[PDB]
Amino acid sequence: DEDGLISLIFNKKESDIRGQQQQLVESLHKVLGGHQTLTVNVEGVKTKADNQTEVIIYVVERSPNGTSRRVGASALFSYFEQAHIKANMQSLGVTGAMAQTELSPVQIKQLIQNPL
Amino acid sequence: DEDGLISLIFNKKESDIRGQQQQLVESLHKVLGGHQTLTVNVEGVKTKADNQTEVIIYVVERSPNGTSRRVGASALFSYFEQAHIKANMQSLGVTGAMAQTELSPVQIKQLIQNPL
Amino acid sequence: PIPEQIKLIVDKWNPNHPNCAFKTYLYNKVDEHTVPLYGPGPNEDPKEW
Repeated sequence: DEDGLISLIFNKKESDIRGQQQQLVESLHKVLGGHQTLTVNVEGVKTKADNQTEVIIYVVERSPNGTSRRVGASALFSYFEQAHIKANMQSLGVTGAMAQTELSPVQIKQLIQNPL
Repeated sequence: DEDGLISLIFNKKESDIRGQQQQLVESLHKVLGGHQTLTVNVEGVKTKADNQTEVIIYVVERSPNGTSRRVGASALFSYFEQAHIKANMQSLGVTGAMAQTELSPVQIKQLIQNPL
Repeated sequence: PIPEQIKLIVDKWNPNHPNCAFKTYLYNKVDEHTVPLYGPGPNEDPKEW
């Protein structure tokens, strides 16, 4: 979870993603609020189909004391799945998202008991 | 932080503080610039030693639309710790000051990265 | 090797932290969640920290 990796599927061709990567990364930064304490990093880009591309990201957050660390994957996924944020993501061409952290049974039970 | 409370230590006896409270409050108002949009309020006065008294204050600020609210404690402390203002405060007998807000780690990190 | 020892001694007796030789760390207690703050400053080696 500490590695903070979120996989995103885009309904865009790989060449289009790479061709405008600066813009894509900044738009993701804007979705996060645009503060200078958050930085979006691209871990990888992979074609999945003619017009489907997976983009793996993480977000580095800086503390008031200058320390930096990655936003945990579960925390970042939780933000992106919020209805308002998901809608903004869909406007960028995102059609899905996944975190790598395998949740514990108690975490899963909590999510089922409180799906919202 | 919204309660805006700043504790001040004075090198004066409690009887002297209370005896001239009107004057003390107005001098603090002057240190703040003296405008009619700011009002200094005394929350409490407590003896700490023979010639040491703690005076807890807050400042109410009024907006152009007639709305009033307390100046946040961090904001007020930041003003009073500025070198010019601190010197003026020391001339009134202030020998220390404290805010009650427990800063976040990111706030603390920011203060350490930019101590000025 | 004379003007090196001198400079090193001048460096030892100093707050500039070029191997200050008066380097000790004291642990100040701070309740969470303020641990993420602090956050050293000018001449702190992350090694020592």
